[PDB]
Amino acid sequence: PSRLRKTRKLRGHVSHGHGRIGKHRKHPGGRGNAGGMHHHRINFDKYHPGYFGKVGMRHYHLKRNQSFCPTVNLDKLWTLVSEQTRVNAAKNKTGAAPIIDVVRSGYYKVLGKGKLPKQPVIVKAKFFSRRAEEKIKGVGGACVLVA
Amino acid sequence: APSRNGMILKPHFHKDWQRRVATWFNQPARKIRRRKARQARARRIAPRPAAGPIRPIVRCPTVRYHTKVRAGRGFSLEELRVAGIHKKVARTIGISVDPRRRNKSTESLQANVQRLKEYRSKLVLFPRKPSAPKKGDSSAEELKLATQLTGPVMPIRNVFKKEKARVITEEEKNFKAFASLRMARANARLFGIRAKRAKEAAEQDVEKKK
RNA sequence: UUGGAUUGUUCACCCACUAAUAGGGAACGUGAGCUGGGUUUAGACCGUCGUGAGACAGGUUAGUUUUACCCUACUGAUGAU
RNA sequence: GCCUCACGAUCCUUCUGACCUUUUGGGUUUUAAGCAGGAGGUGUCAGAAAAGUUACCACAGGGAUAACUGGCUUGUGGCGG
RNA sequence: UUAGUGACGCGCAUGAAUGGAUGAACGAGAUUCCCACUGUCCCUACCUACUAUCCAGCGAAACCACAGCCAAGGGAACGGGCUUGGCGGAAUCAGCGGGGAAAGAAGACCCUGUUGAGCUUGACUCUAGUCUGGCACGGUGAAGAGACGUUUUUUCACUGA
RNA sequence: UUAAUUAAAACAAAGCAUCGCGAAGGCCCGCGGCGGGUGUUGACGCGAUGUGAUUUCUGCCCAGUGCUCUGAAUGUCAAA
RNA sequence: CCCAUAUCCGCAGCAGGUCUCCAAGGUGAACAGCCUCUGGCAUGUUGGAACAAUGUAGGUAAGGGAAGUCGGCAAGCCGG
RNA sequence: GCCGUCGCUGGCAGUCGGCAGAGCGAGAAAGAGAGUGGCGCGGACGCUACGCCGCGACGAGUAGGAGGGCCGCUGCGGUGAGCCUUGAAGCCUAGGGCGCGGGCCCGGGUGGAGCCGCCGCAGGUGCAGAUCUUGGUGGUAGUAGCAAAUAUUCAAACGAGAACUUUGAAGGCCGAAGUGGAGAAGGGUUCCAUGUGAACAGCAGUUGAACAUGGGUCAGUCGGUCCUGAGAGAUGGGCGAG
RNA sequence: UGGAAUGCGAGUGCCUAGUGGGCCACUUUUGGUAAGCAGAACUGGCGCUGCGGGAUGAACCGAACGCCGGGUUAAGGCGCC
RNA sequence: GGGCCCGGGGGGCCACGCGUCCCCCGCGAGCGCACGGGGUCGGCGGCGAUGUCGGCUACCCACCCGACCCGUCUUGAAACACGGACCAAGGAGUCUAACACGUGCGCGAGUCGGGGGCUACGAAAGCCGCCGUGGCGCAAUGAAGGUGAAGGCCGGCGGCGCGCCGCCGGCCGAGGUGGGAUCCCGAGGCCUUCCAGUCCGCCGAGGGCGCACCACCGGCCCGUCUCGCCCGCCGCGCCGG
RNA sequence: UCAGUAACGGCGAGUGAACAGGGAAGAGCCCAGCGCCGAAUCCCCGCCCCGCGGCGGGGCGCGGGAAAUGUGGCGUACGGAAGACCCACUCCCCGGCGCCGGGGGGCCCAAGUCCUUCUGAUCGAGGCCCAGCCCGUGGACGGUGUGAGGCCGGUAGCGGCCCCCGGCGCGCCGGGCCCGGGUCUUCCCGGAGUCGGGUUGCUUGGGAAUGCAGCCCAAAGCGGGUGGUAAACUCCAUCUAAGGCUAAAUACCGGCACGAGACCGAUAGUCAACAAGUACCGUAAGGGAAAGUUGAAAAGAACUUUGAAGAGAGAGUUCAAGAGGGCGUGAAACCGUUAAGAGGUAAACGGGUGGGGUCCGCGCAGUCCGCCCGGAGGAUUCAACCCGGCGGCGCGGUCCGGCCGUGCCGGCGGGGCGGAUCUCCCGCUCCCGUCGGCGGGGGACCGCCCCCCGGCCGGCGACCGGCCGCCGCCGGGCGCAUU
Ligand SMILES: [Mg+2]
Ligand SMILES: [Mg+2]
Ligand SMILES: [Mg+2]
Ligand SMILES: [Mg+2]
Ligand SMILES: [Mg+2]
Ligand SMILES: [Mg+2]
Ligand SMILES: [Mg+2]
Ligand SMILES: [Mg+2]
Ligand SMILES: [Mg+2]
Ligand SMILES: [Mg+2]
Ligand SMILES: [Mg+2]
Ligand SMILES: [Mg+2]
Ligand SMILES: [Mg+2]
Ligand SMILES: [Mg+2]
Ligand SMILES: [Mg+2]
Ligand SMILES: [Mg+2]
Ligand SMILES: [Mg+2]
Ligand SMILES: [Mg+2]
Ligand SMILES: [Mg+2]
Ligand SMILES: [Mg+2]
Ligand SMILES: [Mg+2]
Ligand SMILES: [Mg+2]
Ligand SMILES: [Mg+2]
Ligand SMILES: [Mg+2]
Ligand SMILES: [Mg+2]
Ligand SMILES: [Mg+2]
Ligand SMILES: [Mg+2]
Ligand SMILES: [Mg+2]
Ligand SMILES: [Mg+2]
Ligand SMILES: [Mg+2]
Ligand SMILES: [Mg+2]
Ligand SMILES: [Mg+2]
Ligand SMILES: [Mg+2]
Ligand SMILES: [Mg+2]
Ligand SMILES: [Mg+2]
Ligand SMILES: [Mg+2]
Ligand SMILES: [Mg+2]
Ligand SMILES: [Mg+2]
Ligand SMILES: [Mg+2]
Ligand SMILES: [Mg+2]
Ligand SMILES: [Mg+2]
Ligand SMILES: [Mg+2]
Ligand SMILES: [Mg+2]
Ligand SMILES: [Mg+2]
Ligand SMILES: [Mg+2]
Ligand SMILES: [Mg+2]
Ligand SMILES: [Mg+2]
Ligand SMILES: [Mg+2]
Ligand SMILES: [Mg+2]
Ligand SMILES: [Mg+2]
Ligand SMILES: [Mg+2]
Ligand SMILES: [Mg+2]
Ligand SMILES: [Mg+2]
Ligand SMILES: [Mg+2]
Ligand SMILES: [Mg+2]
Ligand SMILES: [Mg+2]
Ligand SMILES: [Mg+2]
Ligand SMILES: [Mg+2]
Ligand SMILES: [Mg+2]
Ligand SMILES: [Mg+2]
Ligand SMILES: [Mg+2]
Ligand SMILES: [Mg+2]
Ligand SMILES: [Mg+2]
Ligand SMILES: [Mg+2]
Ligand SMILES: [Mg+2]
Ligand SMILES: [Mg+2]
Ligand SMILES: [Mg+2]
Ligand SMILES: [Mg+2]
Ligand SMILES: [Mg+2]
Ligand SMILES: [Mg+2]
Ligand SMILES: [Mg+2]
Ligand SMILES: [Mg+2]
Ligand SMILES: [Mg+2]
Ligand SMILES: [Mg+2]
Ligand SMILES: [Mg+2]
Ligand SMILES: [Mg+2]
Ligand SMILES: [Mg+2]
Ligand SMILES: [Mg+2]
Ligand SMILES: [Mg+2]
Ligand SMILES: [Mg+2]
Ligand SMILES: [Mg+2]
Ligand SMILES: [Mg+2]
Ligand SMILES: [Mg+2]
Ligand SMILES: [Mg+2]
Ligand SMILES: [Mg+2]
Ligand SMILES: [Mg+2]
Ligand SMILES: [Mg+2]
Ligand SMILES: [Mg+2]
Ligand SMILES: [Mg+2]
Ligand SMILES: [Mg+2]
Ligand SMILES: [Mg+2]
Ligand SMILES: [Mg+2]
Ligand SMILES: [Mg+2]
Ligand SMILES: [Mg+2]
Ligand SMILES: [Mg+2]
Ligand SMILES: [Mg+2]
Ligand SMILES: [Mg+2]
Ligand SMILES: [Mg+2]
Ligand SMILES: [Mg+2]
Ligand SMILES: [Mg+2]
Ligand SMILES: [Mg+2]
Ligand SMILES: [Mg+2]
Ligand SMILES: [Mg+2]
Ligand SMILES: [Mg+2]
Ligand SMILES: [Mg+2]
Ligand SMILES: [Mg+2]
Ligand SMILES: [Mg+2]
Repeated sequence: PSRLRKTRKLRGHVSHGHGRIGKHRKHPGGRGNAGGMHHHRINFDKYHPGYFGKVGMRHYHLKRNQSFCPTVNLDKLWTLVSEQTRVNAAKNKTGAAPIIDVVRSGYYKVLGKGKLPKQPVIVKAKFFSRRAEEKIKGVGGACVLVA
Repeated sequence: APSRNGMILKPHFHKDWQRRVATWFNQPARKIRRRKARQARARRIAPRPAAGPIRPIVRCPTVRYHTKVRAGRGFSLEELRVAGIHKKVARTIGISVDPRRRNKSTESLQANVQRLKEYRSKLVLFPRKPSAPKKGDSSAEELKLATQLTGPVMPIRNVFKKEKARVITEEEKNFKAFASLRMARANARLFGIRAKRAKEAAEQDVEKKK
């Protein structure tokens, strides 16, 4: 609201907070990003390294659906199934492992950050990282590849 | 002028954007107008379903969405042919037809054929002349109970096949998913070049032979 | 502490008279005091310069000079204590 | 090179390098684009691509800045020990 | 006699249709001198008309921070105001042009502006027009020279575009 | 002749001298065409310049910059 | 009907501008200037009283005669 | 002495009452500890804790920043069993006051119909300037001025009123290239009669081209009308996105 | 025996306006005849700042400022103003 | 002079019980005055209804001291710098978008229905949950193809020859160093007739767990470089690790 | 939403889509061609019946023309046609006629002008028995001499009545159609100076060229186009260009008719609240204002008198002209007059006093309060006890009854929600009547919650009743006076 802003406090103060010497003039320095390679060079180099120039290949007609690959780490793996799924498997004696289907939860690749609980599991997924596969195998699990 | 740290911004306000501002103050009015036309349309076509013709099941394209099924545009002529519904008769009884759509696989085809057979089983058909029933018209006892259906006809849902826990076999334990994945990429990558090298070697060896 | 010829001239020089023909300031006194000869708009000529448009502390000719009734000062004129 | 100088961004082009990556539905091959390192140059040398004239002139300003007076100074000029 | 005229000419920098030299007549063109004439002047005076003037009626405007006596001082280096002195007496009339660095117009001069415009060219980038070659409209027939019955080209004709 | 600061020595002028053109042409207009002006014209004409009555004369220079003329003899030279 | 020092255009009853026809006597070369008749007007958007300066517009000046001034500007001389 | 700011990131929930017992500021850690053996019916204020209280130091300010306004303006949600024809807003006031101030309260007058406090919300929200915009008013000032083109005077009339109107008489001027008599263009009723004397006619007016009320333009022969002029301009055609 | 004196609570992070014409003096100091000239170092000023004194004065001397009473002073003064 | 002004043979002491052992030789009462944690009088007098009393400020006037006209640019303005004759009313940092940081609220590894739909004020509000599509966040890195976030100990075997590498089974397990608010223990200690010994509290040398945060050292992930020896197989590879 | 992204760009400044996904809406079709049907087709004129303000339906003409240089029917890429065999068929439309159930217009529908009272007039204030004037499905708003649910218009109402238009239904007459599905057999099948290519210019995010256009070249038929880096070879995928129609969801500062607003309030808001695109300016294109308010009601000031009149003095209307026709209020600047004060350093100004005014204290013998002493009086007379009511508290050391634990335990408890925890019934479907899969359902189990019952502890200070006790207060008695 306008009643809480500086203008109400700047009534009677001539310059309105812009100074008597420099004044508030229209566009000193240029408009927008003018001067980036010129009188504004220090700001751009100091705060925006890399801004000027070109790097890497072009790709025409990029379709971001083709590279769709949501990832999940192993430390969040057991959140995809219910809590009773884990405890029932942990306490059961037959040794049956539950199937966790990451694609059903909306993930494609499984990544290795984290530590799994000491509990066998069967993991279905399109992709696995190397370390994810070993951590899943270290607890007695198995990796299953889906398409 | 830039001032200390910040983001570099490029607002697209270098045209006469104020000459083409679209406000939305008529939004409540549109919602009432569209609602008032859904109701007036539902009354007009009653007891036919207000949602409209039944739509088939289709799988969304691309790898981001091919795990989902949704309502298509219309049943394919192959799906209607397998279900024994004439394509010109299909629309007259609330079935949507899409002559463009193809059937590449049988499962999707049979999924929509069962859909059409289930819908045909729920169809209550009023005789063209009320006093003179005909061969396929529903019996009077089930015409009394006919009531307009709200919401999409036989809504389409994504149902997941629950797999129960099973003992892991030594063969699954020994499978190497990452090594398999990396070698599969490499074989696809080098398949063409490997055959070209193989073909030259055959020619290279043959020339010495003969 | 002057009258004059030449010069827009300041300056200069000469003629002549004279006691003498001293030197200066006052916003280089003084343009709502004048004049406008010179300089310093627009026209035009010559020379030198410039391919040119044009330029020249180089010549030449023609080229609008506004207002006071206010305050003060000053000059006079009524008057006031 | 005894030391303190002897030199040049982005974009673009050109060369060198890899059993390199990509060249878009797949494969081969030309081509093209990438990645790393040199060079082609900006001497106004942190790097626009650039001739005049205006007295026919214009606008925004400037006493930050020249053309009078005034002010400080007095080399020069003048005058005096 | 820094003027004029006539001569002189190593002419800063004269000169031949960027025309040179001349010359009658002509000129509201520039300049010098002479006669005549005169208030241009010595050196001013008087007279006439209309004003100004005073009155009755009627009646603006420019301009204005507040204002309105000076000397010096210091001060944004020339004060109406300030400091120190000189001093100061209502309300007004006719004149006057010293001052108000008076009014008039955001200085035309000069500079600056990454503000212009008219004009020029050996500036930069273009462009109408124009010259030139190719392709199409675009054909018929004889010869010559080529190339492997076809095909390119030169000349000469034809007519139907 | 610069209406409203310049009436002039400036402009014009007759005279003089160059230059282009014989019509599918010269010079010019026009976005456009079987368009238009000169032209109801035809070289004693039309178009483009310079000088500026008469008198007398108008010298030398084609290196420069222009303009112009010759070209398969012939370097460079686009598309096709 | 006005047709222009008041009917038009210049902001106005503005000394500006705005196309025509008729055209007496005298003097005189004369449609010059000066006076008059026919016709017209009331002094130009006011009057009264004074007769200072300074003006604007007219004049006249002894003796000299451009000594004035940038310059004979202005006035004057001449005049049929 | 008083005001505010800052600091002590100071103190106060202990108003623990007759179900009582009043203290914890004092140089120097930690209990006004608990136990086991050897008559009256009484006692101020406080504490919106966003409150209240104490102690010490400090206080210049352009540009600029920040805080607090129980400063002010308009409208919206709530609230004030708000105010008001027994008088709202507005305005005026040598009336009484409050606040450092921005401002506000009350008294008196005028006025004639609406208005305000508080908690929140919102903003086209606060003027001395901008050669600011629009409107109004000053001094100048009863001043400049009402001076181009020779000129008026006498008598009478109407009338409230006469330098200016009308009539008569004088003296003058334009002096047939006119201040005369008629037209074109332009005007558009200004023409004519009667009336008025508000406004206008830069004095006045008994007057006017002003105002008001009514009238006035008559054609075979005078023009237009017709012709063609320089020129303009359709069709056919051409061009052209149109 | 926190290992010299003295004084004082410190560290750290975000966001940030105005400014980017200065000028003056002691001392040092460049150019210049010099300049109230131009150009540097150090510190302090004026700019932004009143107040007592230097009659007057941006910068000198004293001293820095909430609204007051009493006392005393600084630099400067005490013929009269 | 110094030694509670050492020891022996008229004037002031913030000496003044005693049993002693012996160096040496824990509460008296009252009363009162005050140079005592900032002023009181338990002291008085005159005047007052028609001309007098009080009234800061305000209206007018006088006097003494002070005192240049504001706004503005400016090193410097009272300036002979510009705007301003006077009065009223109007009159200039806004709204949209994006971003950053700070603050407040909600929920929280999630969060957000904004588009859509359902059911006078109300164009509001309520709801959706198989409307969460989707945005942002939860993963980075590389131009890209792509890859994509701790280890150790015990036992056994194979190879090299007690140490190293590879493959097998069991146990522990998200690093450490310095600082670090707070918390924890507690050597000893917090009195009343005197001793013993308790319950609750309370203080505290020293010693511990150490938040956030900082510095430092390790580790892990992706690009790239150097060195180098192995391991896998439906593809024995210019394969993959 | 993708997305300020892929991309474009002196790769600077800047620019910048699409696909997928979720929604709004949803609708599909027709020719040429290739063929078959005796042109089976169409227009117009004349006569008869019907209708006739949307010019049409039927019948009859050796009536006219169009059209084989191609009309109509079938049929169009989803394939289509003809034939054969099986199977199935009577409603679908056109032009007339009659009968039965949203829109526009008109008229109407509750309750105070009750009693006092203020006012110029009021709609104001006060009141209207228990109970609470009356109506209320109407307390929106406007009007009326303030300020009004009830005075009037209205407002409310699945209220009423009366006209007209429409929509939806049901019958009769005269016409048209003589209509389909499947399996086999045989046949047929497509748009050219267009595509495509070169080049030029423009355009796009489209980059060895996204779209468009000019000129040149100029097609094919298992072809052609697209497949986001030029090109050759090769597989694939996907469409079928150069003919055509099509509602809806979308847009809307003009127009007609309406509703609303945290908007402005006569220098604002449109330029325009009013005889405003007016007056006025310009030759013209154009430019373009100012300007709202008496009063409740004109009751708008008769009449007398001075003056030529304008103007005045009286008089009168009105609540008020101290509202007098550009009249509500009526500011400042500026001006007149009256009163007071003052006046030779322009005026004004800060500080300090002093003098004089105007008014204020609605001043002028000077405060109020508690307790106590004394003198005069007077009483709805004090304490203490008794009856009743209410309240507070109670560790009632541990009284009864309640609700109740965002408490803990025991249950053959009677249930809802959820679960990526397990598992007898059925629908479709492959295979032989068998037997396996998808989908729809019990049931069990786990977690949480609600309700029932028993045992401990436990609150009632956001959550209480009865008795008992103590205390306080109130009403009534008695106390009758050293209180
Ligand atoms: Mg400030
Ligand atoms: Mg600021
Ligand atoms: Mg400013
Ligand atoms: Mg600046
Ligand atoms: Mg600056
Ligand atoms: Mg800005
Ligand atoms: Mg900045
Ligand atoms: Mg001078
Ligand atoms: Mg002068
Ligand atoms: Mg002059
Ligand atoms: Mg001159
Ligand atoms: Mg000149
Ligand atoms: Mg030359
Ligand atoms: Mg060497
Ligand atoms: Mg660049
Ligand atoms: Mg391909
Ligand atoms: Mg010139
Ligand atoms: Mg010049
Ligand atoms: Mg000078
Ligand atoms: Mg000397
Ligand atoms: Mg001479
Ligand atoms: Mg000579
Ligand atoms: Mg020659
Ligand atoms: Mg020459
Ligand atoms: Mg007079
Ligand atoms: Mg002055
Ligand atoms: Mg003074
Ligand atoms: Mg003067
Ligand atoms: Mg001047
Ligand atoms: Mg200027
Ligand atoms: Mg100028
Ligand atoms: Mg610059
Ligand atoms: Mg230019
Ligand atoms: Mg131009
Ligand atoms: Mg060139
Ligand atoms: Mg002229
Ligand atoms: Mg002239
Ligand atoms: Mg020539
Ligand atoms: Mg030559
Ligand atoms: Mg006269
Ligand atoms: Mg007269
Ligand atoms: Mg006249
Ligand atoms: Mg006159
Ligand atoms: Mg004489
Ligand atoms: Mg004589
Ligand atoms: Mg002379
Ligand atoms: Mg002389
Ligand atoms: Mg003369
Ligand atoms: Mg301060
Ligand atoms: Mg007053
Ligand atoms: Mg009223
Ligand atoms: Mg507003
Ligand atoms: Mg204002
Ligand atoms: Mg103002
Ligand atoms: Mg006068
Ligand atoms: Mg005439
Ligand atoms: Mg006449
Ligand atoms: Mg008059
Ligand atoms: Mg007349
Ligand atoms: Mg034409
Ligand atoms: Mg200096
Ligand atoms: Mg400054
Ligand atoms: Mg400072
Ligand atoms: Mg100071
Ligand atoms: Mg001095
Ligand atoms: Mg003192
Ligand atoms: Mg002194
Ligand atoms: Mg003084
Ligand atoms: Mg300024
Ligand atoms: Mg300056
Ligand atoms: Mg100033
Ligand atoms: Mg000065
Ligand atoms: Mg200026
Ligand atoms: Mg001014
Ligand atoms: Mg935040
Ligand atoms: Mg609404
Ligand atoms: Mg994004
Ligand atoms: Mg664009
Ligand atoms: Mg899409
Ligand atoms: Mg939908
Ligand atoms: Mg056909
Ligand atoms: Mg199709
Ligand atoms: Mg009613
Ligand atoms: Mg009532
Ligand atoms: Mg009402
Ligand atoms: Mg009403
Ligand atoms: Mg009522
Ligand atoms: Mg009613
Ligand atoms: Mg109704
Ligand atoms: Mg087609
Ligand atoms: Mg273009
Ligand atoms: Mg473009
Ligand atoms: Mg490709
Ligand atoms: Mg269409
Ligand atoms: Mg108005
Ligand atoms: Mg308006
Ligand atoms: Mg107004
Ligand atoms: Mg207003
Ligand atoms: Mg107006
Ligand atoms: Mg008004
Ligand atoms: Mg009144
Ligand atoms: Mg009134
Ligand atoms: Mg009224
Ligand atoms: Mg009014
Ligand atoms: Mg009034
Ligand atoms: Mg007065
Ligand atoms: Mg007086």
